[PDB]
Amino acid sequence: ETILEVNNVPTNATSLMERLRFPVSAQAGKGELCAVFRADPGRNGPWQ
Amino acid sequence: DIVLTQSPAIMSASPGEKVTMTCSASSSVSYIHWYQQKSGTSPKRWIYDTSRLAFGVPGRFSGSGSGTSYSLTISSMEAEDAATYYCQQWSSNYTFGGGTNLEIKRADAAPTVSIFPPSSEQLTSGGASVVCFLNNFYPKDINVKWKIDGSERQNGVLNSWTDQDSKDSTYSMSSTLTLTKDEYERHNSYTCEATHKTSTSPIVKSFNRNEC
Amino acid sequence: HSTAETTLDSFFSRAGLVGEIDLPLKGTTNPNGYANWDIDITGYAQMRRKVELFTYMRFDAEFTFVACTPTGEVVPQLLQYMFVPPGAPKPDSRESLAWQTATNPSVFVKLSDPPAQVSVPFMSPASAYQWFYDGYPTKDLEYGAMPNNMMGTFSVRTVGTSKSKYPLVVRIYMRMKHVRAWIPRPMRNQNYLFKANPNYAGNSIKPTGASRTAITTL
Amino acid sequence: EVKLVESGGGSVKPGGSLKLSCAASGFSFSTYGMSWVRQTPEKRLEWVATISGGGGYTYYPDSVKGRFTISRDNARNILYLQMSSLRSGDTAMYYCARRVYYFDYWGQGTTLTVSSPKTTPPSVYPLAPATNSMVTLGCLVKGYFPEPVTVTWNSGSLSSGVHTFPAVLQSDLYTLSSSVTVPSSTWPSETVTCNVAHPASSTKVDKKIVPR
Repeated sequence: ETILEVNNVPTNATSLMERLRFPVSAQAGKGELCAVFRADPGRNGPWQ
Repeated sequence: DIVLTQSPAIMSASPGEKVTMTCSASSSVSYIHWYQQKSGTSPKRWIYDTSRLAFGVPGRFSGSGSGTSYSLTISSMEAEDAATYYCQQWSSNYTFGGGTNLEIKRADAAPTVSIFPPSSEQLTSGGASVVCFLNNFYPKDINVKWKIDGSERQNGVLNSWTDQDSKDSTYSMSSTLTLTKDEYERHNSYTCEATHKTSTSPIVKSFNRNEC
Repeated sequence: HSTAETTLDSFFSRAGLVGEIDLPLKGTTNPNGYANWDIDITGYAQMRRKVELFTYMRFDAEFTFVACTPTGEVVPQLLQYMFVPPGAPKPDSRESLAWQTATNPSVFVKLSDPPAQVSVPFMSPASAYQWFYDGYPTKDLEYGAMPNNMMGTFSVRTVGTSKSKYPLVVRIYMRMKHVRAWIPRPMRNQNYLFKANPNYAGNSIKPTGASRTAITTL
Repeated sequence: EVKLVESGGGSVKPGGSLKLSCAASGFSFSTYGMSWVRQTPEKRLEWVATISGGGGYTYYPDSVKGRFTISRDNARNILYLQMSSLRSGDTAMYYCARRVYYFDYWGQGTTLTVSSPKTTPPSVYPLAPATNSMVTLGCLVKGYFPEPVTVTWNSGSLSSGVHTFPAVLQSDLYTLSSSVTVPSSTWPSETVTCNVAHPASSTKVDKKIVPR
């Protein structure tokens, strides 16, 4: 098990640790899409 | 307190040739992004993370740079690209660049000059404005002088420039000399002469006050 | 259904290029018609990161020598390849007596003769080559220096008392065999700066992989 | 489509307060951070505030931290920007942007003019000439505030040969010019008329260009 950087969006050097975790909050209403990604181990994105 | 300087401010391509705009930073920067802004419309997205292109952008646009000097390159240039391009930094205080006016180059055009005596409506109000229209010329740089009864004047001269025409790609200009009624009827001959890189001698339009 | 390809040996086989000697006639480069190459397995770019996946390793190397003139031509010239084990003195000149020290294996071959090829054992006095050493040898410049990882030097030169008549180029390939590895570790995600330490660029710290706009867009 | 459409603004006297809002459409609003950016008269771009995806954190620049406050209500997909103790340096055109960092889409902006003068209807003066086959007429519309004004020629029929020259500020009133080109077959055989509409005051004036 390795940490999957699903939240692979911030690039700002000091926010790189943020890629490791995405969040959930009260502000999000029922039904809202929290997050999404593909099952592509070898291709770019999260799996890298 | 991180400033971005863009060079040059104004540019003109043939078109069909390349275009290299530069964004230089005062301190080392991680990545740079680029926007586009045509007239009347807001900024559009163009390049991000220095070298990645937004969905729409043609493949003829490019992006590179490292450290403190980054650049947006276009090869080749086409009449549809003419806009202002801003860079932006995301490290500390989110700063924008000054932009680069990209413009279409064309064959030189001498202006079509038009002079207008003041209106017999403004004069009944204690004012007199003499107006000169230089229409459809290229390139944009121009000098125009007003010569009242053989002198020259610079006080109260208002000069306005159009953006480049979407058809023939020329610019137009208006020059207004705002005087008083008494100062107007103080002289006889008003004259605007427009000097340009097209003709050798000025283009002179004249009228004498004592005729209408 | 088979997983033979995902084994260590499978992963590290293949003879890669790890060295290239230039022996020009007129030149700034190796002016004495000879050269000394301390064995560096990082010579194959791709290598460093692959091995640095493990903390300890062990293996044998098969060396194959490819020599020709710059245009890849073959000529009637004889060559001496000398292997100086670690602890043995490398030749300082084209006439150093090291070239004749029996305890330095040497192999001779004509450019015409097919590639030279020999196997070299697990040298290290330690139980395993270790890519990482968190200490110093009994702020310092000796940090991360596990010397007992030296494989030795390869000294090459044209045979004969006089300079060779031709400009020569030797290429050294190395196949790793009989590999064993221990303690796996995080795959280098930052660019390498030095051959010695793991130091990286503290400004240019890039995210392991491709980024995207939102965590809701694909 | 992703749509950012903002509302509010106009003329405000210095010291007054105002609130701007921007309405979202066609994307899940809560999952994004949202910022405002302002553009000084078509040149300089300046970041003014961001808000986190939910309540979370707000971030401001050092020109505004203290007077502006950015907010969102994630039930109607709408940003808010209240600006208190507004100064003369706050006059500009404010865009709401979505932050994916990089700004993907920009709204079309609202315009803010912080200023102490009155609202003034413009004066329109005809520009006829006191000799060839093309006629260039004009209409000088002087001394109004604020911007903008609109110059239409015979109700749009002449749009193909019209140059509109940007308004120039002096006397803390704006002054622009507008020219139109017409074949000598049409004038003065047929009425030419420029139409000046100034919505700020709801003033609309018509000038028939009569031959001098």
